[PDB]
Formats: sequence, C-alpha cells, structure tokens
Amino acid sequence: AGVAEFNDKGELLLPKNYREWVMVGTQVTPTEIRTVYVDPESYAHWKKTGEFRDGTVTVKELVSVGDRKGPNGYFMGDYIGLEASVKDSQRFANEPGNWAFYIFYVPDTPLVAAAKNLPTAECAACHKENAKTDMVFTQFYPVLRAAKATGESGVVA
Amino acid sequence: AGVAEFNDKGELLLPKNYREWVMVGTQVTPTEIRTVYVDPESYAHWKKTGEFRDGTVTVKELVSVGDRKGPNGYFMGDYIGLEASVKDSQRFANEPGNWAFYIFYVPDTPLVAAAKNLPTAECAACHKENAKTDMVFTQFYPVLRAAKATGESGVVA
Ligand code: HEC
Ligand code: HEC
Repeated sequence: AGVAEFNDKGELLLPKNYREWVMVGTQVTPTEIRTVYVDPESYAHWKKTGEFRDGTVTVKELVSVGDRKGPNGYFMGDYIGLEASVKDSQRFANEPGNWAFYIFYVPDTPLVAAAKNLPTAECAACHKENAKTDMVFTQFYPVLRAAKATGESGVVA
Repeated sequence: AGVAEFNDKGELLLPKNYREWVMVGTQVTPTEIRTVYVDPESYAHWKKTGEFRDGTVTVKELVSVGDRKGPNGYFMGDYIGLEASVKDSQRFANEPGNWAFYIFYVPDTPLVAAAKNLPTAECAACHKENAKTDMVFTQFYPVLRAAKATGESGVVA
C-alpha cells in the first residue's frame, strides 16, 4: 500500500529521502532536537480525511544542538538517531493499532540498513497510552492540525 | 523562473502550501522556534549543484513554544510570523545577490496577502554580511549540508 520497503525477512529498509517528506513538528529536549516527517502521500490523505491511511510511514530524526552567537540561538547540529513507525493493517495485523516501531540508530546502537519491529513494551505501549491520534503524538504537530482543521499547508490571508 | 508569484504591483503573494516544501533547518531562541523551507525544485537543484538557482524561494515560519510534561520537552506552539526571501537576477537585478526579503506577519504587524520587498538595512544587510552561502544561513541548515556534500536527503547505511 504505502511507501515502506521491507527486505525478505520482513525488516524495514531505511526510508529514502525522508527529509523531503512533510515535516509535521519539531521538538526540543532541555540537549536534543527531534524532527518528525510523514510521507507525502499519507500527508495528502491526512489533509483530506484527518486520518492516517493504511501504509502511513512516520520518521523521527534526532539531532544534537548547535549554539549560535549573534549576529543568540540554537540550531540543528549533528545527526545522532533515527526512528520510524509504519501502519499496515495486513502486515501488522497483530500489533496495537497495526503500527510497527523501529530504531535505525541512536546514541550508540550503530546504524542498520534494515530494522526489526520492536516489542510493544519498548515503543507501542507509550504511544497507544498517550498519543492523541491513532498512536501518533499529533497533539504536538501543528502542521497536521492546520491541515486537518482547514485543509491548508500554510497560513492563508 | 521559480515558484514565486507576484501581483500586478510587484508584491510577493503568500506562498501556497510551503509547509510541504523541504524543511532545511529549525532554530530555537532562548521563546521561539523557527522553521526554514526551500521550495522543492530549488532544493533539487541544490542537491545537484550546491547552488541556489535563479527563482529560489525560502520561507521562515515563526512559532511560539509549547511545553510538554511527560510521558519533558518543548514543541511548536502557535504560528506567530512568516518571512520569505526570493532570488531573481532579473526582477531583483538591483538588490544585493539579487535577493528580495519580505515579512508577511510578525508579532503584531497583521498578516498581508501580499508583501513589499524590504530595504537592505532592514534585512539583506545582515544576510550578506553574515550568511555562509549566497545570503542564506546554510551554516545552520544540516539538511542542505548533507544534500550538497553527498547528494542525499537522509542517512544512508
Ligand atoms: C515521538 C516518536 C515518533 C514520531 C511519530 C509519532 O508517533 O508521534 C516516532 C516514529 C517514535 N517516537 Fe516515541 N514519542 C513519544 C512522544 C511524547 C513523542 C513526540 C514528542 C517528542 O518527540 O518530544 C514521540 C513517546 C514515547 C515514549 C514515552 C515513555 C516511549 C517509550 C517511546 N516514545 C518509544 C519509542 C520507540 C521505541 C524505541 C520508537 C521507535 C518510537 N518511540 C518512535
Ligand atoms: C533567517 C532568515 C531566513 C531563512 C533563510 C536564510 O536566509 O537563512 C529568512 C528568509 C529571513 N531570515 Fe534573517 N536570519 C538571520 C539568521 C542568523 C537566520 C538563521 C538563524 C535563525 O533563524 O535563528 C535568519 C539574521 C538576520 C539579521 C541579523 C541582525 C537580520 C537583521 C535579519 N536576519 C533580517 C531579516 C528580515 C528583515 C525583516 C527578513 C525578511 C529575514 N531576515 C528573512
């Protein structure tokens, strides 16, 4: 259905060019910035329906923080991690909300080309317990809010 | 050439669906988060050349900061401002680097549907004095760095 690619053993392959996807929110930990992307076709469907289609892929990219002085602030430093989630009613028929969760790398677990779906206690439990909308933390993603509430991807006069 | 649209009097119209463009960096002021977008065709050209094509449009979107407690962090709150820049060797033949700068709204100047190019002392002066690359602060935008240095829009194994 969606953009997710899996190898023969069912592991999720590193999404390609996900930084060209739709950035839906950015968060800061008071040390790290996190950037969240939704693949463009799933975002288009969201705009029309306020729902995550079957096949939806999200990516959370982790960065350290750079310090700017003049001409003061913080900015995205080095890439230090990458997580993803994939919704698939068929492939993940037996997972909560049909979502699978993945780590490609974090402060040292080295990068893998392909990732295995993680146990529910590790990832899905928190999401299904706390996320506003279908196991995604849309309460923190104002791009999605404006898209769902108004069909827009930007301010309109 | 590019995606910029101008009205009859030469004012820049609010870009449409710019939140679907390529987010190249996010910055935090220690109070505000700023999100920076480059239109997809100009980003594609950047990937191939490490240069900003004639017609390049950038957008800087300003947000207040929300506070997350559990299950601690900061996230993008309310939209509070929007600036843009446009490179055009023909239309802005007489501007530094051929870039024009714009405010659509900020903490109260109300939103305009169309914006007039701002004086160089107000905007272009700082950019041309301090920005790393052709009046854009690419020193702070790691998406562009990885795209220029490696042709990639994401981590590759
Ligand atoms: C962000 C996240 C995302 C982005 C998409 C989404 O579902 O919102 C993914 C793909 C992911 N994480 Fe999850 N996570 C939590 C919260 C509050 C946010 C948004 C706020 C922010 O980024 O600052 C998330 C919450 C939690 C959590 C609470 C105790 C747990 C244990 C996890 N997340 C665990 C995981 C994963 C296990 C390694 C994993 C692959 C995640 N999250 C993916
Ligand atoms: C960010 C900005 C952007 C994003 C594209 C880019 O050229 O990098 C635009 C379109 C824009 N501003 Fe500029 N600005 C400055 C810096 C350091 C950054 C990136 C870091 C961050 O966001 O935290 C910018 C610097 C300055 C500055 C230094 C004294 C001045 C006076 C300005 N900027 C002024 C303006 C504008 C006048 C109202 C205007 C429309 C801008 N910037 C647009």
